[PDB]
Amino acid sequence: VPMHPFVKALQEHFTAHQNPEKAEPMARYMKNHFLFLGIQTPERRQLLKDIIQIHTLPDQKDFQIIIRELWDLPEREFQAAALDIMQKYKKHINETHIPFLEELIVTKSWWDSVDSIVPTFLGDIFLKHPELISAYIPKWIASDNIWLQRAAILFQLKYKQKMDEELLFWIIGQLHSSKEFFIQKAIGWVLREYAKTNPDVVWEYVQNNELAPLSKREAIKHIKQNYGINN
DNA sequence: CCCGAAGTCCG
DNA sequence: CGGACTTTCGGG
Ligand SMILES: Cc1cnc(N)c2[nH]cnc12
Repeated sequence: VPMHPFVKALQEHFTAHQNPEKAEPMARYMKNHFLFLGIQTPERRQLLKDIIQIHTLPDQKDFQIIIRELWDLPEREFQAAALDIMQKYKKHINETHIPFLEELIVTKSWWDSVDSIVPTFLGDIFLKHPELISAYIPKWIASDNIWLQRAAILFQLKYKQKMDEELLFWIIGQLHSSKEFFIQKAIGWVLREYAKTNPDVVWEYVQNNELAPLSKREAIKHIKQNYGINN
């Protein structure tokens, strides 16, 4: 069974505009975990738009198939394009897609893909179906996979006043001893971001609970101005 | 335009 | 460690 014609077309069109000179520093930026064609986002989005204009967006029955096929291609631009395409099918994504999204998180994993899946797609799903959080978050925290652990931390990133504070701090407490940069930094990020909504609670949390130095520093990057730095 | 959100380099 | 500074992306 051949690849979907939409994916074959995208592959051909992206490859025709590859830039090996840019691809080298792009690959180094991602610590050489991926091959790159060398196409940056504004052009990549236009090339995708070209293929949609010519071929039309594939029927929804093929949505997951298209995403997986792009996920399996070597160059990182194809996963970036897959995420652009998933945004176009956004109105069709629901709680039944959580395992599909899990699998994307733990394949071809790095911060660029995981941070584009978690606070947006998963965040939206768990906002609508909070009763399902406990069907996934404990497993993710207990996982060997740091990207699932990061997912547990960041799915609430954009919740603002809908933040479940008790949940947030419980998750952070479970992971606060991790020596993994991407976990320490995610804790810092979600605290920094939530501090834009409720700075008092974040300040109290970081002053009174154990965190990695990186996590605490990133959490209070802005709000330390509001409280001051004691002698 | 602006600002806020990985990377290298250097005490 | 944490500050100084980098490019790229998203959004106001
Ligand atoms: C994630 C992130 C944070 N700060 C910056 N200055 C960045 N530049 C590119 N990505 C960045």
